Amino acid sequence: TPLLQNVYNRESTLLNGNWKYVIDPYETGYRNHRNWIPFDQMAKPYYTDKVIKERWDRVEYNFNTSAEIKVPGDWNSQDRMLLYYEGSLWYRTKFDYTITDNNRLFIYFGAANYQTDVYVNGQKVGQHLGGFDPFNFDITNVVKPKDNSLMVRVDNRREKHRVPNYTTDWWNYGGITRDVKLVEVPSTYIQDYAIQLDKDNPKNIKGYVQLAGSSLETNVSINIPEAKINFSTTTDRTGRVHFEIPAKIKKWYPKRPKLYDVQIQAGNDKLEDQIGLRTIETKGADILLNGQSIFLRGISLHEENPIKIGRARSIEDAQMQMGWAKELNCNFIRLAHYPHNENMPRLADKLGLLLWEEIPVYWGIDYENPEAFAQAKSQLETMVHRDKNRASVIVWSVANETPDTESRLEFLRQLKKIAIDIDNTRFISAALERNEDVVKIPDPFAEDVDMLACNEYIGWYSGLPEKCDKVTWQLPEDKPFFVSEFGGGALYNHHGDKLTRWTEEYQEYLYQEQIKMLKKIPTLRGMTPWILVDFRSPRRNLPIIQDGWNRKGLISDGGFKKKAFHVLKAYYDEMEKKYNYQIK
Amino acid sequence: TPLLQNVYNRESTLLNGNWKYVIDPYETGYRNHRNWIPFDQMAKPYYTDKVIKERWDRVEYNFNTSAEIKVPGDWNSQDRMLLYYEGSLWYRTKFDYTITDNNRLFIYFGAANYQTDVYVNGQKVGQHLGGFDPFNFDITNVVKPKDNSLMVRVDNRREKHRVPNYTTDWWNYGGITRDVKLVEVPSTYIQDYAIQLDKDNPKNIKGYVQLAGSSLETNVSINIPEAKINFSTTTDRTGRVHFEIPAKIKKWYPKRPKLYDVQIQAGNDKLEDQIGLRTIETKGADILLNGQSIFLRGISLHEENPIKIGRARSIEDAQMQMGWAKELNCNFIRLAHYPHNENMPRLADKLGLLLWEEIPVYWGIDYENPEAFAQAKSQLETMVHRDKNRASVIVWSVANETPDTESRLEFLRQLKKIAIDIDNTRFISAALERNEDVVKIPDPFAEDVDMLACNEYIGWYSGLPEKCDKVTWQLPEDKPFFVSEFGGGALYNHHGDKLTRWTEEYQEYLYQEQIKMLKKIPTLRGMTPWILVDFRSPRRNLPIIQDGWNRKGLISDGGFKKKAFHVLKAYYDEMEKKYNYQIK
Ligand SMILES: O=C(O)[C@H]1O[C@@H](O)[C@H](O)[C@@H](O)[C@H]1O
Ligand SMILES: O=C(O)[C@H]1O[C@@H](O)[C@H](O)[C@@H](O)[C@H]1O
Ligand SMILES: [Cl-]
Ligand SMILES: [Cl-]
Repeated sequence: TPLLQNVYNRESTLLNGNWKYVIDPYETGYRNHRNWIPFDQMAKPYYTDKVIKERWDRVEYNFNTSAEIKVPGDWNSQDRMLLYYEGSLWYRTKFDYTITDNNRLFIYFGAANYQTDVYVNGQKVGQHLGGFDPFNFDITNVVKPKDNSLMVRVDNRREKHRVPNYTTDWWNYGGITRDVKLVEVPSTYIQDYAIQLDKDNPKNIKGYVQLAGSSLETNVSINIPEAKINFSTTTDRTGRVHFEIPAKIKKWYPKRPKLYDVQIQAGNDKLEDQIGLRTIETKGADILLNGQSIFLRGISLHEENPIKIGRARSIEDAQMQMGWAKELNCNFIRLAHYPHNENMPRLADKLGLLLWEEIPVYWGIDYENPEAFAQAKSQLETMVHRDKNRASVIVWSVANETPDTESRLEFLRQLKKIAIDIDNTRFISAALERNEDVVKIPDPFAEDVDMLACNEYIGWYSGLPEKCDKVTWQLPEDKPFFVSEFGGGALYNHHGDKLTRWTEEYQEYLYQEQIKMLKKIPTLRGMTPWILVDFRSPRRNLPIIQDGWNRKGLISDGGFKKKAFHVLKAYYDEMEKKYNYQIK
Repeated sequence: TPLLQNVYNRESTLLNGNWKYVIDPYETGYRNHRNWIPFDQMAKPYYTDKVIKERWDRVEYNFNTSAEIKVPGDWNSQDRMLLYYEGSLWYRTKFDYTITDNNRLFIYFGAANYQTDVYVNGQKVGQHLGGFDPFNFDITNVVKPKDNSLMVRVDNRREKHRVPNYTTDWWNYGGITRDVKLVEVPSTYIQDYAIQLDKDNPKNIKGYVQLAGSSLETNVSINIPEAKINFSTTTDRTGRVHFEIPAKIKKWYPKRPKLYDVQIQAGNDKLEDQIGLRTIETKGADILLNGQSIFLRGISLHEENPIKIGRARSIEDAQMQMGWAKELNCNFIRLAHYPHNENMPRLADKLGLLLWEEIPVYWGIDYENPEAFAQAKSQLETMVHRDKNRASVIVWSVANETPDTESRLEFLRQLKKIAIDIDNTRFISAALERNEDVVKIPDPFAEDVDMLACNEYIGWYSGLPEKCDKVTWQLPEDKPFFVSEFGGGALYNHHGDKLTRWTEEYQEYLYQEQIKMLKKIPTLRGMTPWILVDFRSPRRNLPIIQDGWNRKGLISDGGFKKKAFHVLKAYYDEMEKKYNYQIK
């Protein structure tokens, strides 16, 4: 079912709360135990949610008497038992709901990692693959006024074909990780819409409205009152209409993040949105936001709440993380290795932070495998579609650290085309790697990126920090350069000499030398050092230092600033001063 | 590396204790994170057991500072965090050993589930696939006098090609589940031997001795002093010699379990064994022990200590389980779906219990895959080799509840042949299923088995207990019949009506009706009901009743007898009087 645009501003019934759950490692409730075939495909299935009729009946499950779990949130941080659980878990709740007239009822999931199978009243309504991207199912025909069984199975088992697959550098947080809600919409409804400036013609707002449901030929209006902008017309059999409409509109900037109130209407459906308007482009080496030359003073960030040691999901998380970005004097954030919860780009639109958004194409994805390609494709489609009206987002990242194979090159070129054909307003990137005295990027996919993005750990994985000053970068003169990652591990309040690895002083030294090395590159235009805050990864098993944390944060797991924070902040204060500009 | 016979009686240095450990879900320590290839085949590898030399070096592990774990034991029962852990884990210890003269040093593992990779001083010494069968590696050339690093990786992740694979009805207990020890033997050592009554002429003892090492041509003696036997011979260049010694010998019977002290001696190597001498055979429908017709008053049993909720492993565990089998008036135990620890058959030798021993070819094994075959084969070979000198053991079981396909049938027939070529002296069987008024066993593999064993759950999975009496079994008049499983679930001290499922009264009633059904079958010569004591299974998810336990125990998880126990015992008291034999 296509993603409903801007469910963020529709009226919802949250299903959040305490649900029933069963841990099911051998998939006893999903699969025939003898032939491994899902029950879906042919009492026993846990999704029928039966109880006994008579005292001599046998049912080896009972959601009514099962343990409870909080929704939303990762299961891992909810019990020591679930910390390392990689596998399948049944969530069950009940709700009453009477649909008005001939409206449609959707269930909308902000995210759930990794495979989700959803059942209403013992009837399958949908499946989703991808751990971080939203999804919704029309459940209209399968509900009843009282006592609805809602069964959602989430499976986070690592599998060859999944994106990501066997290893990443972050914790496998399983379960329903973001809000779950019912959404009631008219028999015909606004399904999708793009309302952004034309990259070929910034005088015009260019986009479309896509209707869905019972009768798709109806009247559609887009109203931007404060701009005196109006468009209205008829839809045809397709429910789709394109428009190129001109806009005295005040443009969106970090320092001045103007959001226009927008009204989207079709038949009986009314929908309000907050949309900022701006152009992002390349002019040789320069990055131009609305014709003005900018520098991206950025930081990398995982979707994690380190005080909770679990998945971030809320507007409160979004405020705390962005308040830290602002103490660091950032105008930009590189978000995780996956789509974060929609509060991030929504709050970034309001506060004036530019964004980079990424799908988990990470390391050894099975590039030759149609199935893997299909999962990477639906995650990117879902991500670009969700956020294509967000002024804050200026980069879609398609891959991070991928092998230089023919298999791989075609995969990334195909993903580029999928992103471009939905949205052509933003930069297409991929976080790449270098090649070694002097540093080149011969990556053929570097021809295909609007902003040349590289990861590099010269002070940390390759040589000690004195190597940074010895190094000369060799780069195309006609394209912005961007460092999508550099940094170093340090345990907060572990102090010593600057050559003692894992001390704050070593990380401080590394950032100093790293900033001196990058300041020599004339085409440098931004960086998202790794990372703003320590985050969980099961690849980081040094006792006392790591204990399952990646320690490359500028901020500790407790929320305490390390010495390196002040090195980067001071450089960013300097870059703010240099690229300081006057708004029209 | 061939299994050392009768290490049970050889002098060993136990490596049991507290070991260092790291949980490693993404196999960070074992495989390259980019291409997934094991470091083994090409600092990073956890098995190099490195520490930093200077303070600027980087090593993202340190076993010296890592958390500690009890060896032996399953990991799941040692911490709530490990209960559902399915994956790889690193165990690490250190040891000093001076080998005397030109002797060899073996490390011996009673079991580790599922895949063990073993390293000494950063050198790979061996791999083992199979979760319940012992294995030993020659480490002579790789140890030093002091401060040896011993690194033991164990992975219990469920995989398609493994035996067992995706699901069973018992808990995936990972780790070093039995004693680990060092066994020093001379440069020429007794590797293997068989010593059993000649089935075809019980006046004689038949067998072979297999020597291994530097000089294979030497004197070999076998003394059985009490029996007046002082056999002596020489070996050829192969070290393998066959023999036919007359017997004066008091034969082994459950009611009189006579074991002989045996000394096997070759060059400087000397081994004591305790061996019982008996014949087991079939005459049409009759089971003949030393030519006396017997009945197998049995119970099924998993290798689990219910008080610990963890894996059974010790002589103390054996004493408890078999104490309970003796209270039930058993002369027979069906051991689980895997080889139990070697204390079971050795104590079964001492106390006079006969035993069925099994490999986990169980449900949907990948019967077309040669890898899966190889892994079933190596477990079968190991089991038969370990226990072929135990009088208690009379059945090798090759399968439990496997699908009637052509691949499975060839798979089981190959297994039977492999078993026969090592040991032809015991019954070959498998747990088969009925077909349904009248009950037949059309399984083509029924023709291949010395004892026809059927699992059936008529009063429980198929019908209510009243069905037992309505049903008529049609079986060969030719071959002894065996009920390898029947039973029902019941929560200890949950009481009510005999038609209230999960009560003790329902179980009592099912046992009464089931016993009345089987007493009618003239070819019936034994049964091992499912099961002696409640055991853990993640397939059993019924809150209040199950809570992760299979509840078909005749004994509760706390060790309390349910009513159904007193029914089987009274039936076994009857069968004891009806099959009364006088030993000559
Ligand atoms: O080395 C590092 O610290 C980082 O490199 C990145 O590519 C990866 O996304 C991170 O999660 C982390 O592994
Ligand atoms: O249904 C039952 O109780 C039993 O069936 C057996 O074949 C299986 O091996 C047992 O572990 C148990 O599941
Ligand atoms: Cl780190
Ligand atoms: Cl049960």
